[PDB]
Amino acid sequence: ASAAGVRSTRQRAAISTLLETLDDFRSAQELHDELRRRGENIGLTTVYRTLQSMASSGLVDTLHTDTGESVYRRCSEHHHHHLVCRSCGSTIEVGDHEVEAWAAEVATKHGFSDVSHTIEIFGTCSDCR
Amino acid sequence: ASAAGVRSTRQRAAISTLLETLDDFRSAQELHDELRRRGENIGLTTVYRTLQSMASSGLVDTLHTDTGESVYRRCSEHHHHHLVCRSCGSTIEVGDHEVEAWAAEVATKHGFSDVSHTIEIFGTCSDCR
Ligand SMILES: [Zn+2]
Ligand SMILES: [Zn+2]
Ligand SMILES: [Zn+2]
Ligand SMILES: [Zn+2]
Ligand SMILES: [Zn+2]
Ligand SMILES: [Zn+2]
Repeated sequence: ASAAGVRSTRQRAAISTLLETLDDFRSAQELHDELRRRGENIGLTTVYRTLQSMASSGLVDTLHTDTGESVYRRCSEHHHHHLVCRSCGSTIEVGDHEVEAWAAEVATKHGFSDVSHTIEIFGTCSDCR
Repeated sequence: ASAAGVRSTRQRAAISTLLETLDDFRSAQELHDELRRRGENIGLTTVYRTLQSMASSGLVDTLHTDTGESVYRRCSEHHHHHLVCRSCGSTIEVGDHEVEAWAAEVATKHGFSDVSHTIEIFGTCSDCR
């Protein structure tokens, strides 16, 4: 409620804030540890759960490292597109020099000004089977 | 009205029907001529106007040949994507072997089943400036 529900949203805001400052993918462990170093007192279970909400509402992007651990980043600022899981919303960052190249030339081919494009991929994720 | 508005929709239906049977891009002239050969009595102005409505509501796709003439086809049945004019809705067919290739591998890369994708391009057309 007021001791709990206001302290809850205050935790999330602290997680959100740490992300805005990080430029690279980080595990939930690494993110918990840096919050701790920064004076926060936020349990690892709460961190993992928050990053999951973020990773499936499209605020953070995710990857699975050769370990098995999920890593996270606030959406990347440099132009890219996303792969998304239909079932849980898990968002993965995707791109390509030579796809983005195709999309540009084909517009100026037919003589179009003010070009823009949307590329989206979807599927049922590994976890979701 | 009943002599006019019912005969009007009857004309469009005859144009729509000819398209369902043609597999290749054809000018408004060529399409008028074949309607005529098929027993219809539909003026060239009405044909040109119908194909324009179709070309910008997304029923036919369009191209501009080295002459300057617009050519038209009912949407192609083989998998492709579209370029579209923001201003008039002019729909042009676009595709690529090596774009479609990228989209598939990147999904089965991260271990996704039941893959699908949407690619859309947009811009202000040559006619529209
Ligand atoms: Zn992203
Ligand atoms: Zn792009
Ligand atoms: Zn999933
Ligand atoms: Zn088409
Ligand atoms: Zn495709
Ligand atoms: Zn236009």
